[PDB]
Amino acid sequence: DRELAILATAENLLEDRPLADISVDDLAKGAGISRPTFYFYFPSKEAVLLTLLDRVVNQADMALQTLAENDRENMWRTGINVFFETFGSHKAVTRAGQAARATSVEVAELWSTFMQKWIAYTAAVIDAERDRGAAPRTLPAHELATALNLMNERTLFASFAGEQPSVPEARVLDTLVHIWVTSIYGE
Amino acid sequence: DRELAILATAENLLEDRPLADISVDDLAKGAGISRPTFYFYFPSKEAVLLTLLDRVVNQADMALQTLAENDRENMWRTGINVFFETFGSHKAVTRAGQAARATSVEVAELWSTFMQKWIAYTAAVIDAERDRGAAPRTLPAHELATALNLMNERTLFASFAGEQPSVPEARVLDTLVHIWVTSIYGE
Ligand SMILES: CCOC(=O)Cc1nc(-c2ccc(C(=O)NCCC(F)(F)F)cc2)cs1
Ligand SMILES: CCOC(=O)Cc1nc(-c2ccc(C(=O)NCCC(F)(F)F)cc2)cs1
Repeated sequence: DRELAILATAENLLEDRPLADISVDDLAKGAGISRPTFYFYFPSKEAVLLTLLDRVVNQADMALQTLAENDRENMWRTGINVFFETFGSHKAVTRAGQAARATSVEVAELWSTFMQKWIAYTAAVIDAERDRGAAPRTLPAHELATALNLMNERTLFASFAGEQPSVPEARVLDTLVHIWVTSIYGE
Repeated sequence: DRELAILATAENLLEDRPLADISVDDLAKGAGISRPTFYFYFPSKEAVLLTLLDRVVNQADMALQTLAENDRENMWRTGINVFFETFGSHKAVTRAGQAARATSVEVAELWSTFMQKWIAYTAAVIDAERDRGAAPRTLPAHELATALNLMNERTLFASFAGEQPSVPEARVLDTLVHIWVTSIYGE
């Protein structure tokens, strides 16, 4: 209600400046409520960022669940694309959420929990490919999955933030798919 | 002289706690000098971290230069190992240096400059392998190099910091070598 207005305001202002340059007053005004009324919905502007991150992460996670319930290069591209499209459609929340991992235990634990879930799912699919005889038994599945997932995190987020260096955003999906498919099917 | 004593003290204390919990007084005492005498060597404790990072980065860079001046899987392992051994022998400087990228323009620009140099060198070697007919013309060399270099940054540093998730430090070199060799030589 007013909660959604606070979240939308925060996402809107995060496109213009860091969380340190947004005050509870900024969020309050944007949602058409007083400052004390803000504190009824959220204990802090940091709790607003945590909720936004939690929604984007859960949106990615549900999209990956949807794929899982329904050629091999395209299978991997469709999974990587969940993360490219989801985080890529919420760049300001991605950037601020990643920056808050340094200062918020709750942001670090949220990120850590979902990365563990996505790595376990990556490993399970590599194992299924190995059991069906399509992928060779090279590295331990979970170790290969961990490095591929951490590559995606750093490479996607560097591209979205226009970092130097970074893969251009128009080339990053193809770049990651090549490295996943060659490292999973290669010996 | 006293400069080396300040640097050693800072590296020693960074193993115990973050830069925010080290004062110019801590560094001063460790080097056997007063606080005003500290300010003769360094403008700030942040300048001390920048100098430590600059030495570790230059040590990696010179070790890679040494390899470059002198089987293909082992060639790649020896290059990746420069970064594993160099940053892995200076874990506290690695952790604090990476954290300071968020708050120091000079740390961000140092990191960015050397990453660009290592990516350009990675691309040049992939191109040489393609020109000699050993590697296939798949992705653009510089884009493949960028993603592999960013994978190494995130995966090495997560392993060194014992992050959850992370590849165990005893498995990370083999993990990265597999992903480099399969993605560079694979189609
Ligand atoms: C039978 C269906 O199989 C598939 O759909 C293919 C599959 N893809 C994944 C997958 C998991 C994580 C990431 C990723 O990018 N992690 C990093 C996330 C982050 F946000 F950090 F970038 C990319 C892909 C698992 S299985
Ligand atoms: C003829 C000689 O060829 C060789 O020696 C093999 C070669 N290896 C590299 C190489 C460059 C960067 C990194 C790396 O890990 N970057 C990331 C650095 C960071 F610190 F971020 F981890 C790893 C390997 C270039 S060419």
